[PDB]
Amino acid sequence: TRKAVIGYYFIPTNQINNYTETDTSVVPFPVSNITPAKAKQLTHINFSFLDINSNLECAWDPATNDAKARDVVNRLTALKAHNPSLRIMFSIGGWYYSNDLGVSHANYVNAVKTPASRAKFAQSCVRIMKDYGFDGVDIDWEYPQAAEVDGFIAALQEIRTLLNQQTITDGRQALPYQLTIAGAGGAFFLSRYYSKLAQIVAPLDYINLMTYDLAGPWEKVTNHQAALFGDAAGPTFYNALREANLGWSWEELTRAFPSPFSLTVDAAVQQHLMMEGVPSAKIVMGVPFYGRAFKGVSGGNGGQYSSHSTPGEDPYPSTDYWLVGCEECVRDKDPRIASYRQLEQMLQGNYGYQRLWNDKTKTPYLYHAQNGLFVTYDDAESFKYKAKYIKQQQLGGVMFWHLGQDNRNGDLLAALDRYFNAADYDDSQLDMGTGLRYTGVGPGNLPIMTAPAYVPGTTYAQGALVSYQGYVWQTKWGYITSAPGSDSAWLKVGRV
Amino acid sequence: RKAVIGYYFIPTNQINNYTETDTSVVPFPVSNITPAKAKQLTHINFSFLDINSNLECAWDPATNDAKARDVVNRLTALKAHNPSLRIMFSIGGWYYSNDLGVSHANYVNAVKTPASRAKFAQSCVRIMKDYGFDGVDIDWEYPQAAEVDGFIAALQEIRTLLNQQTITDGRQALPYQLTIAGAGGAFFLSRYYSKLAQIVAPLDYINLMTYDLAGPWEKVTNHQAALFGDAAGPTFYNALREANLGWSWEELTRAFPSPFSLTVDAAVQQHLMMEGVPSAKIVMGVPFYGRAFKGVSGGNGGQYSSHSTPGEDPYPSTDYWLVGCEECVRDKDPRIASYRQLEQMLQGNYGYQRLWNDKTKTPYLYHAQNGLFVTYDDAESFKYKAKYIKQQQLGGVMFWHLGQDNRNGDLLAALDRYFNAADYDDSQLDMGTGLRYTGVGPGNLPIMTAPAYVPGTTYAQGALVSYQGYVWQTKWGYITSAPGSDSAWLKVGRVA
Repeated sequence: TRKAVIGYYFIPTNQINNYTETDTSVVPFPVSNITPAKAKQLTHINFSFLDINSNLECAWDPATNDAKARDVVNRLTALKAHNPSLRIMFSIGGWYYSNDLGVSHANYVNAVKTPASRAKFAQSCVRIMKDYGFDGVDIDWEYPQAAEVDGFIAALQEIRTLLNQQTITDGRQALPYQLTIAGAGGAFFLSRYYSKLAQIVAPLDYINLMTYDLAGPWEKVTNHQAALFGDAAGPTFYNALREANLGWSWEELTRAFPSPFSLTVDAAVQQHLMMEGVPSAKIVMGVPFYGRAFKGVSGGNGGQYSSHSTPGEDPYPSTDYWLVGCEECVRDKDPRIASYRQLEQMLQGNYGYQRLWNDKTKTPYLYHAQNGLFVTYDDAESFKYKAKYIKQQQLGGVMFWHLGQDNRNGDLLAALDRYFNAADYDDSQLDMGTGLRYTGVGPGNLPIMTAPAYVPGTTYAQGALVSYQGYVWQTKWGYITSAPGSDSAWLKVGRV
Repeated sequence: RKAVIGYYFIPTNQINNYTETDTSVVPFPVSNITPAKAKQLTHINFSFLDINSNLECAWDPATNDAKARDVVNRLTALKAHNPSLRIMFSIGGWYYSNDLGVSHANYVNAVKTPASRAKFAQSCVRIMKDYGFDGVDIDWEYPQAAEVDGFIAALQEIRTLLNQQTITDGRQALPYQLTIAGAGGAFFLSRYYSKLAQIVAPLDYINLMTYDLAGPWEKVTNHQAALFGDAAGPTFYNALREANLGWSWEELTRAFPSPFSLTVDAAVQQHLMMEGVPSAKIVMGVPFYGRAFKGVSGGNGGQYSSHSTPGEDPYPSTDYWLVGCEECVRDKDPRIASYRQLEQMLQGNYGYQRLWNDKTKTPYLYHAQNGLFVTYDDAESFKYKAKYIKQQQLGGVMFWHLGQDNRNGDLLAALDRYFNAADYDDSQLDMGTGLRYTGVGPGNLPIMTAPAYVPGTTYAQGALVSYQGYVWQTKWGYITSAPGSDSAWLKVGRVA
């Protein structure tokens, strides 16, 4: 019942190998920066990232110094002394390793191919968990394609079976080992496995939606990267879910998936809740602790919805770290991404940025009038609306990328914990606004309705409603003599 | 040679009191089919037989068997004048087999199991041999999804038996044939559309009931058998988009434009869009009768007007209001009139005007004083339907029914002339600018040319590539998957 607050702790292999808690030049965010107060505000820390090797087993990256790796992980599990309920999970995958064109992509595909490969892979996940002292497994494959989905599902079920046996063997009933995955937060990648969402979520404790990065340099016009609700003035997109292999009829597809639609956090959450068998309590909303920056924008609407000239490649070519005042962008060699920590310092600098607010999307943005820069990010104010949304929709909690990007005081994490748990915070009157809501209707969110029982032998007119086998149905055309479900002439429109 | 299939319908009461010298008892005896007419037909479908509660093909129980044999003998005697003429028998029809029909349960149960199908199939061959028929036609209107696999298995079973009987009887020169009557409009066609290739495989022909596309059941008057669409007329919901095909939204939308014009061309093109349906097995049905409407406004010759015609089956006494229609009084229904009777009404001074619609290529009658509209076909509309049959390479024509032609047999003569006369030339007939059905599906994908797909490439929106036999187009951008592996690709053409 306590909402989950899942923070990623991302540490590159080079920083593990040279770990140190006293030189921010080498390790910007050491474990010691996670104080007892922050440890009590978290429910899960996702250590990232591990990978799947050529032997099709969960494994640390080959360049990892195992003695150092163990030392970092032990410092994380030590945090449990301050919060007995905290779980240190490990994440496998991430964009770099697992995307279609990623370095280890083939290992993900092959690991879940056969009954034999799956068993071996599942056992290796439990082995790494026990050997290093982790509390559970998170898999971040971005993302399995339609043909790989059945194998993925079978592999999750196998891991669930082994974790459940391990929880009993280890006497962990009070804090069972858990299994989660990161899921797409936008329709284009979600369409890959959408038709099997219920089977994917069944063995999980949570599915952590990556409801951010919804706007990037790969887009034609600038936009908010995590708009909660839509702005009619902003761009709209093709609803890729209408093309998923669902087997539904044209009317069913059209009412579930309006197109074009606004690519927002609310749309991703509602698309998951439209599927039958997907409980709201397992859905976790992801939020970013960073902003994305664009250059070459136009004046007019504060940099919003403007064409721009930002390079979209990985990586980026030394050309000016044009992000004014972002020192962090210089050591990371990319001015397109900045941590909230860096953003805060840029705002209260004398750099020339202005903080503006979009009251439909309920998100802030920075505009640099002089240099034509646009930055979309989230802060403690946008989090009020997202936390209220989580509570109203009865979602499982929130997840964020990533811990090292919060400011020194841990203000972003403290805000989320306050909105869910503080006795002196009350959002009963917070105005959620008039932004556009996703209005598709699917099997999972049909309205409850009342209708007279279907009577065999009866001829029905167009638009007639009847109740049959737990649902209310409506005729799509006239003179119908067939029963609901036996004919393509009936459309399921309600339940009960 | 194109098929010319005429139905000869004779009700049980006429068989029982059969006579060739009293039109008050039998309006159209077999003697009306002269050697000239017999040479113009390739098949006569005697109708109708039924399926009894023992799940065997049988004559209506009220039938006097001796009289039934005598009528069938008079029909088979015609083979004297035309050695290639086949006398088929038809099982079913609307009265016996519609969902609410008296014998519907027998059709459904006869196809349920291997045993009931073997018994039923055997009974069809037995009746065929015992009475001297040349083949079997089944007119079940219409099996519903669940029944379709059983119906397909029953057709395969009958086909094996006929093929064997052909050998047995040394009929290799005029083999026994199997046909069915199929729906000529999308509403009923949607019941079995997805399995159309399987249904047609065992048949010599599928005879489409491309008439009765307009009637008192509709709120606006319209042509019952328009060849092409008139943009000024009504449009309808395309029910095929609701068939259980399993196609994506884009595929359904491209194949099934909606609303669309309910025409003969639409029904034919809808069949040709499915893979595995050869044009040579498709037979176009035409009516030898007209449908009348009363209470029509005056705007456009009574076309596309509201009306006050009752749609119930048994009509209610009230004025046989179709002026000059004597047949209507005897048949107690003023809503349908044989061509023979329409011709007489046009020759009398009753006030009808014969008008022509150059988009639909069909005639219609309008009565200004009484506000009457009649939609029918004649020798002129048949020129366009015959040319369409030749252009589209269909198997031939079918018509309902022989007894409605005029005494000289002008409609049948016209059809024979358009397909076979050496002195008829339709090379210059203008097919008009009426609306053509333009859906694209699996069976009519165009040959297209495109660069081969290259793995490792990221494709932009709208890109075209050839891969595994087809040309595919991306539906959104940044595609890293291979065609056919996720939902981002749309099949748009075939590779040569």
